Amino acid sequence: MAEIKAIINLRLLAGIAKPNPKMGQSLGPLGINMMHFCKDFNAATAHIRSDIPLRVQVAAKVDRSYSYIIKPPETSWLIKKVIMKEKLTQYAGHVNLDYIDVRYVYEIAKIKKEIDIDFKRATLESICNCIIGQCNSMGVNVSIIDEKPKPFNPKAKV
Amino acid sequence: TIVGSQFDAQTEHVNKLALDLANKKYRKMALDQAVLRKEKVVVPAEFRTEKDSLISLKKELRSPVYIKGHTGIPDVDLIADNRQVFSIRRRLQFQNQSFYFKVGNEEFRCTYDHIQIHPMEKWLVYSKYRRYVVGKPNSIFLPINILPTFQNNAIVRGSEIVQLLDGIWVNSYNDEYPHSIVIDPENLSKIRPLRIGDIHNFLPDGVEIDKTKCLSLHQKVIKITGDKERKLDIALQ
Amino acid sequence: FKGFDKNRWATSAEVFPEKPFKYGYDKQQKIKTKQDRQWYEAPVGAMTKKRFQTADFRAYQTELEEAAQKTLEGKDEIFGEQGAPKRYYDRILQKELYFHHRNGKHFFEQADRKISFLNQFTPQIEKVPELAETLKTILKIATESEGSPLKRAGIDQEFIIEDDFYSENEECKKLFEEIKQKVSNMNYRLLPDLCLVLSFKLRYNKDVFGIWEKIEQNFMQSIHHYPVMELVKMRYASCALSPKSLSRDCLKAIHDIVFTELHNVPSVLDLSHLLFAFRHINSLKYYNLILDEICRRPIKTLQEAIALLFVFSHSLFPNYKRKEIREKDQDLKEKHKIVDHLADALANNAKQIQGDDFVRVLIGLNNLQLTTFKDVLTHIERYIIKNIDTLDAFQTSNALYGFSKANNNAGFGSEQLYKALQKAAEKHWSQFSNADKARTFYAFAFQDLVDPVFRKKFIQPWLNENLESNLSHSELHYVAFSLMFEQNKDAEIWKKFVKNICKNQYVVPVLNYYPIKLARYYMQSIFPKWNFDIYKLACQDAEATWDASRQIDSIMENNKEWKSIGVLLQNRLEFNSIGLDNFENLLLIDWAIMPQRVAIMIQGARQTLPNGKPTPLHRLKLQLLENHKFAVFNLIYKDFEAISPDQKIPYLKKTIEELIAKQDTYIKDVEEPQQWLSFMDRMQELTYRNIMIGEATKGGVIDPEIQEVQFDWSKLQKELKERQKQEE
Amino acid sequence: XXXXXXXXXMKFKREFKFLIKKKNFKFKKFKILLKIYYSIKNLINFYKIIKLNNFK
Repeated sequence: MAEIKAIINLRLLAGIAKPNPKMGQSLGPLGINMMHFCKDFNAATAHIRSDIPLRVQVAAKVDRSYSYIIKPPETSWLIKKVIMKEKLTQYAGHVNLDYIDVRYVYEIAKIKKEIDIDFKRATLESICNCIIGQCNSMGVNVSIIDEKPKPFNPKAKV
Repeated sequence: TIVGSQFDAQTEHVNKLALDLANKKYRKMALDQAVLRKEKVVVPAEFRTEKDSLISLKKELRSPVYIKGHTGIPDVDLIADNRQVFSIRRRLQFQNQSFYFKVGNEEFRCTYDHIQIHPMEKWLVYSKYRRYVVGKPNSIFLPINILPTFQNNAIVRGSEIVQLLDGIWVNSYNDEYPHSIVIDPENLSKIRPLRIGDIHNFLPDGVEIDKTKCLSLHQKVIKITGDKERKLDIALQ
Repeated sequence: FKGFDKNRWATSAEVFPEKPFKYGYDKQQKIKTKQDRQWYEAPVGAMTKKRFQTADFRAYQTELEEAAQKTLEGKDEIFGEQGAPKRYYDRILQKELYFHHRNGKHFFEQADRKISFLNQFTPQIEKVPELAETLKTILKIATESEGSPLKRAGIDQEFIIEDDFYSENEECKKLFEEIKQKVSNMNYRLLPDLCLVLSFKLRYNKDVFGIWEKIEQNFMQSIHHYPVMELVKMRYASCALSPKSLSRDCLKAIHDIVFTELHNVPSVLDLSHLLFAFRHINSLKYYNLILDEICRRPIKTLQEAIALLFVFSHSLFPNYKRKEIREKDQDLKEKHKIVDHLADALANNAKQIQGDDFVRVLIGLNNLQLTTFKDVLTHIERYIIKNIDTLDAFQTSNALYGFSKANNNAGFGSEQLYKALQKAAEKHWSQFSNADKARTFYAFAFQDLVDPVFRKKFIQPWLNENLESNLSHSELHYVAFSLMFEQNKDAEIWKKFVKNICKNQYVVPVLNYYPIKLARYYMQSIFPKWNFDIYKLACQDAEATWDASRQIDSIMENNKEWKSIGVLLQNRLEFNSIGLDNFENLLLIDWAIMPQRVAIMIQGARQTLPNGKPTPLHRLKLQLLENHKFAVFNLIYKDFEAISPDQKIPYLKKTIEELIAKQDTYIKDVEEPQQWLSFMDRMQELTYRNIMIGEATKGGVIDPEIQEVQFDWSKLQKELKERQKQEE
Repeated sequence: XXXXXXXXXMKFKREFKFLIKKKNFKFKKFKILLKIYYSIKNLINFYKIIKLNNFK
């Protein structure tokens, strides 16, 4: 019934949601129809490119009912696109080599705010300061760059 | 935080009081590490006798006291309550502050030197002090405390100040003596560190160094490293 | 920049950079060891010399090898630009921050009158006939001696006589020992009348010679033989000054007896003596016993009521001794038990009033922070003008100082008074003290009534002589108030006002700090060239605890002009209102809106005049806001009332919407882009400091890599053509 | 290089990044915190009041 049995984080491509057996390990024992599920996902994400991986949450319930919720893509993946690298530092703080400029941070924060339910109360300084601390853990810095990057499609586990 | 973000945006300007205040304390302390506060402290007490043995006092929760004197002065040994003794520690200023003892009409200056506690039982055994007299040399401990400076260029980036000594032993010949020492290391560098004679040159006239305690004026306190990247680039290459 | 000019090597005399301030341990003291002290020089590294010489050599090549080519191919505007002080920096007692300086007034001759209605405390040497021949010989030695020793006792707190004077003058040492042989065997009745002569007339509060110790034994043996009030005389005789000369047990005895025998003290004056002596009690529980008694004994005369206000004024129970948790404003409830018990008598017969009993009411009320007692003042308005000519030098200042701050630092009077009191001041001008003179110069600027004739003859030279020095620290402020109220701008006078504060050995008190910080932003707006750094060290301690928001809980109660328009701002219409917002811990704006830097300040009966103009405060404040680009809607509370009720709400809207836009544009137009400019220059001053100098010099030539960055100069162009010229 | 109508020329390319390479390690001055943490506990109360004075 309406009581929440469990919560799961996932990662999905927008329009290529499909009953992959590598997601039935989580949603199998809960009796949820992967086919009927993925239908309602791809329906909403038709206004989004299909290459992109998003994430979603599922409040699986006691009667094996469900209520899916969509969130922006992984914040780390978005920066690997701009940074054009796939793998980041083992260490952090000691090994600082990567560089973005602010003028894209101001643009990728809007991604989080336009979609994510948690930041509806929040301002942009708030969101921008959240990733900088996430950047400290990764080997990333925020430095002015006049140039633009060129496209890259860093991996995702899906 | 304690107020919603939507209200804080209206009152973001208010937080100047936060930062304008921290200017005041941390600057005040940073310049007042050196100076003794001008405030008299007094400790009523009683004389020693051969009757009052230790364990007799220690059920009464009193304490012995011991003073070592200086040139030509006799030693003095007294009795006092424990809670006086810990309260004397509980000041900032305990390492050097001048504390008096009123037995009767008499007063005896002193300093803190140390205390012994019975470690397995953990009660106060005695409280030991050192006499102070104005016109004669007197041992004191001047701790060193280093300020931060964003005015030098090597100190700011990838370098590390190294305080090899915490304090200095000296001899003072006058009433008011400085609590501690404060240093501004801008002119220092990897090439020259600070040495004790750079301090000996800059003190009041009533102070001198206790050479019996230190090794040599060419000894050095504050040392500065090189850069880290210049190591790190060489470390990898 | 600076760092390139840095010395490659520093001597031992140059490691410690110079400072604005000496410490208190660089003082000249008795014993000294610089003479035998030797000088130490920090060694140079043996290998560094091999680096110092080479760079000296390669530099020496390029000098000649380029000069050879030439033959082939060819301020402190305070103290002037030189001379400036160095303020001693010390740790400080609380006392300096809560001390009314006693210089600049013949205090004791002035202060003994105001109590003189208390007969029992009046010291009398001849009351002690056996020792009067001795005691008076001592006082000759006091004044006749060099210096002004007795005159420095209460005045120069830095000076003591119980150790410097009495313990060294061997004539006096004989005389005090003649006493001790007598003290033990006197009657118990003569003791307290002797103690008064010691404490006040001789200033012997200590027990140096061991005199009080004998007085205690001769006192404590016969405590029960005393009446009630003859014990109270001991309390005031000892505890009224700095050392409580007696012991604890001898005072606990007095303290325990009296509050049992309150049922027998006959008179209300006998309570007056009592309360004025027992004012330094830390226990709250027994002040109530006193005031609970006074609420029982009705008063049927007029000298009695005066004898309670003047005493209850000084003898309040401070709020710091009270507990941290307590009934709300319970200090006030202690007052009005009296003031409701007095209001009849002081109001029924105030015409019956005379010059000695005249002064103590103005003081009693000003010290009590009320606004109700006007009726006595009106009966006083009529009093002075009649006797205007027959007044004393003493009764003039206290009037001019009393009416200035009558109803909670709002004055009370008429132009008939002060115009008359000029002459009364011009009579006794040579007899006033520097404190009294400044306090006149306050009251006129407080109302904008200074004659241009009157500032020239007497104030102008007096200030020229004594503003730089020979003026106590507390009297600068009544001057600091007035001049800004006079709107003066003569720089040569403001110099002395600052030079004193910088030279003065004493720190600034919080009691008197509010002008010193106003006058700061006064001069800064006019003159940006000064450096007030020394003028901040003297103000260092006060500013730490300083907060303007403390005034909020009072103004929220006693200002209806504030709330009623406040109701309109919040309930009806819509803006990001804040309320009382402290302007850099100096003012609190009545109403404001942000981030637009908007102000709605208000005139009122506090801040208007009979002419309807603003008080000279309310124009002072509205300068400083405008100086710091902080928009203003000076509201006049009368004119807002006159508006028809439906049009009162939009009328504010029509103004505020416009004042916003003037600032909304100004932020776009000037500040917002201009912060990037300072930001991007701030960013350089860091990168300048991150430099490896040896790497960056790399010879005598400096070749810095240069980063290009998009920057929109389209808005601002004065700085483009200012930088592009000097830079090339 | 020159200050054009659309450019903010600077100096020392390397050291903009170096400032931006800085990351303040939590642990290099732990002693100095304990002078400071045990003093700042009271400022939090000082902002309960201020940020809530409006609500009064």
